[PDB]
Order: sequence, then structure tokens, then C-alpha cells
Amino acid sequence: EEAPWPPPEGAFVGFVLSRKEPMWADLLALAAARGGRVHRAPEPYKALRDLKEARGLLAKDLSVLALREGLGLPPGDDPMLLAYLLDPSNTTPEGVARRYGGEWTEEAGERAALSERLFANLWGRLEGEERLLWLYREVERPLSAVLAHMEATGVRLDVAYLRALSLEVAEEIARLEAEVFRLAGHPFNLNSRDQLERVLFDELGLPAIGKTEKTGKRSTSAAVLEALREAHPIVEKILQYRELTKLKSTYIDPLPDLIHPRTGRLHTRFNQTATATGRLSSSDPNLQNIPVRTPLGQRIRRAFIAEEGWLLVALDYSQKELRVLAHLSGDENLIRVFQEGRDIHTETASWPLMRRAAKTINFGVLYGMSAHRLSQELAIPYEEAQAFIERYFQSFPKVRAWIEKTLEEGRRRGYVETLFGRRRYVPDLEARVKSVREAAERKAFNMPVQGTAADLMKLAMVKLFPRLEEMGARMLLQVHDELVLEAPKERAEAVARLAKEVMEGVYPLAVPLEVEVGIGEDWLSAKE
DNA sequence: GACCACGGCGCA
DNA sequence: TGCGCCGTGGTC
Ligand SMILES: Nc1ncnc2c1ncn2[C@H]1CC[C@@H](COP(=O)(O)OP(=O)(O)OP(=O)(O)O)O1
Ligand SMILES: [Mg+2]
Repeated sequence: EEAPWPPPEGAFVGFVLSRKEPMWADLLALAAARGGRVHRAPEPYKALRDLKEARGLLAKDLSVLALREGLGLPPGDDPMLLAYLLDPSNTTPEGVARRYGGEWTEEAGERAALSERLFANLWGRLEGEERLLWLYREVERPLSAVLAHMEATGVRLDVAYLRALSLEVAEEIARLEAEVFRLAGHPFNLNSRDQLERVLFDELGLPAIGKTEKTGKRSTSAAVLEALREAHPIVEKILQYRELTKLKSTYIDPLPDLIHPRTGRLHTRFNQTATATGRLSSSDPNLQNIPVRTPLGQRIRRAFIAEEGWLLVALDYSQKELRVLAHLSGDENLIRVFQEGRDIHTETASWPLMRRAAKTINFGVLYGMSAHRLSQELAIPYEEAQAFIERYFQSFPKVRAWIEKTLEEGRRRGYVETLFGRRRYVPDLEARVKSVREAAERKAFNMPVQGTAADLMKLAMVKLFPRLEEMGARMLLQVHDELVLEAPKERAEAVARLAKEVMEGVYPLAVPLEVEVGIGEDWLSAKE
């Protein structure tokens, strides 16, 4: 079985990395498998040149590493993408192998043979699933290539800016900590939620709103604290200390230490097989959760900058998931708001900012928000919130109808579907415990929405990418409903016009897709 | 050194 | 609703 390297063309590849992150990994071993043969390469890096496409489990990763090494080696078939389309709970090679007749090993050879067999079985199970087959060829498989090029490109970080910002923020943090300690009458580890809990609820006269989920301690979460705002001057200082040490410990300090030596840029991983709805995730580091909603957060966004001679182009679908819902439900009054190009969190507010009472709820229909989350996060009475939630479902009848429609059907089939037929199996829809059944219901009806928006965005990236190469531009990040591009300073405005139209027309619905676009020297300014 | 559970929170 | 990462407390 053991044939000499190189392997027959179009064989399944296995490979061992020294660590998960392709951009930081040493390629320990490389092998291939085809026609019941196993070809282990004598020297991994050398053998990498002999490939025309990575084909096998985790193809994108190997391709990202090749790309890092100058080799233009594109990802192709991946048994992982197939498994993920069958059941999005297939997020792992350990899980997938086990499930479809293999064993995820630490040997490149056994991994290559695992890639061959696994693909055989998985691809057979997709014979009969034409909509899932359409997604795999037209969206997923091509997408993996686009993602390999985003991961290899990276985004430029303003290191010295973050260094200086760390020093400023550390001083403020010290001031908040000293204030908190004076109000507490004694020092303690303010990072420790346990010690904090004793201080607030025991030593002080503070009431305890709620409990934590797994161990039932008195919660010191932000929600609980915002309620205790007026109850004591220490609370306010703790809210500020929380925000500052969150942003410092998670972004300001770690990010500068991840610049790659060769490239001088920051490289995330876009996980294509991670979420239950069809969305991408990002890790090592996560760049889909860089701060923005706060002033300190926005100072962190500025750190992300264009290469010298380039600009960033930030494109951003407006009310993406809402528009998807209008199309999925077929609700008249809702479509005739987007078609009239009318403000959504204002024209929905007309059925003062009795208008964020339109936004925070528009968001809270997708998630299945309860009258509570609404009132207690809207700073108004409880039944003032309930009235709002019923006034909304009066204006938009077919929404309620689509939600119930989707749940009934998901009970019978055991799964739900995006506009394109991406599935998520939801088993507890017939659980006999109300809280479990109803939790199942909320992820069941949210999935078609969220996952359809993700399908549209994925398809938009697959269509946009080739147009960018032609124009000398590059795609840097995706944040669920936003894209960040990088273009030569001279063609920025042409690229912005173009990317915008590609995204708006990705797949026409019963409602228009409006995209906002900004250009700037940094991520903050590129969003107008 | 690695890893785990938890509470907590950054973003969409 | 969907993620990934932080420090703390803790095990191995
Ligand atoms: N506070 C929140 N809670 C839950 N989901 C949220 C959220 N904020 C955003 N999302 C999710 C849901 C959709 C998306 C929200 O993006 P935009 O904040 O930009 O809201 P948009 O609909 O575009 O209206 P615009 O604000 O521009 O007036 O991320
Ligand atoms: Mg927006």
C-alpha cells in the first residue's frame, strides 16, 4: 500500500501541524492517499510544491500555510464541508471520522487515508440532496478558497498606538480600583466575581437581583449592576472598571503580540465548520468581536489600519436579518417599509425615541425576546414592554405566522431550513419540559433567518472575491453582515462602488438589500 | 505547562 | 439567537 512520493494527481491529503493555527504552524508531516495507496512525503515542505490543490480534511488550513510559503495552492473538496452540510453539529474531525467510519489520528498518512474513505461515504449520503449539493459546490467549496486568502493576507495593526493606549488605560484602571477600594473600605481582587459578590451583597446592603446558571451564586453581571446603579456609588465605578479591564485584557494587550514576523500583520482564522446556523466564526484571535459600541472600544478600532498607500473599504448590510425575515415570512406591512426605502427603526417606531423601542425589539424578535428582557433592558415597566411586543405583532401578522409555521414543520421533520436548504436538526422541539422545548423553539425559528443571511453573505463573498483580484484589491475580514476590504488608494472609490453593488444584488429578494459603504485609513473611519 | 468550568462580555 | 476569549478558581 505504501507507494513512493509523489502521489497520483487528485489524491487525498493528510498532514500534521505543530499547532492549530496554519499561519503559526510548522508542517510536521505530509502524506496522500489514492487508489488504496498511501504516499508519505520524505520532506513535508519540499513535497508541498508537488501539489496542485489541497484536497481532504481541513483543506483550507493546509492551503493557508502553503499560501504563507509563497505557493498558490487552493483548497478543494473537504469531507468536513460535506459533513457540515448534512448536520451542522459536525464541527470536528474527531466527531466526523467517528461518525462516518474512521479514526482521527496524529499521523499524516492515516489522516490521508481517513480523508479518502470519509469523502466516499459522505458524498454518497449527499447523492439525493440537490439543494445541499448546490450549497457545497456554489457556496461552501469556493468560499474556502476565499477564506484561505483572507487568512493569509491578514490585517495591519497599529502596534505602537496600542502600546501607548495600554499605558493610559492602565492608569485609569488604577484610579477606578482605588476608588472602589475606598468605598469597600478594604482592598480585594476586583477581577474575582466571587470576592466582588461578598463585598456587594454581604458587606454592603445591596440586594441581589439574580443567580448564576450553573452554581447559583448571586450574579454581579452587567444587567444586575445597571439595576444597582443608584443603590450605591461603588456600582458605577465597577461598571467602568469592568469595561476597561475587559477591553485591555482581551484586545489592547494581546493583539500587539500576535503580529506575524514575515508579514507584519495580524492573522485570524475563519472557521467554516463551527456554527449551528451556517455562520462563520473567527479565532486565534477572534476579529469578529473587536470593540465598537463604546468610546474606548472605538479607540481600539482605530488600531486596525490600511497598508501604506491603501485604504480600507468597509461594507455593511443594513438591517440584514430583518430584511431576510420580510422575505421569509412574506409579511406585507413589513416589505412595504423596506420597499418604500423607509427608515426601519423609525418607521417601525410609528405603529422622541419611541424608536429604540422599535430597534431593540426588532432585534428581539429574531431571538424570541420575552416581555422581560424588553422592559428590563428598555428601562420601563414590565407590561409597558408586553404591550409593545403585541403592538409589533399586530402590525406584522405573517411574522407570527411564519414562526409558528416553521416550528410545526420542524417538529415533523426534526429540522429547519434556510432559504437555500441549509439544515439544522432541532430535537427538543417535542421535549416534555416547557423551558427546554421553548428554548429549542427559539433556536429553531431563529436559524432560518440567521442562516439565510449567512448564506447570502457567503455567496456575496464568493462573487465579490474574483472581481477584487482583477482590481488589485483584497478582502480582509467578514463580520457576519459586514466586509472589510483593502484597496489601492487610487481605486478605493471604484472598488467601493463595485463591492457595494455586488453585495446588494447577491440574490434579489422580495425586498431590497441596502449596503452602507465607507472608506478610510482605519477601521473606525471607514464606517463613516 | 495544559486544561476545565464558570461567569462574564466583546461582536453580529 | 449565534459565536470565542478573558481571569479566577481549580485539577493534573
Ligand atoms: N444590542 C444588540 N443585541 C442583539 N443583537 C444585536 C445588537 N446589536 C446588533 N445586533 C445584531 C442584529 C443585527 C445586527 C445589528 O446591526 P446594527 O447594530 O448596525 O443595527 P441595524 O439593524 O443595522 O440598524 P442601525 O443600527 O444601523 O440603525 O447585529
Ligand atoms: Mg447596520
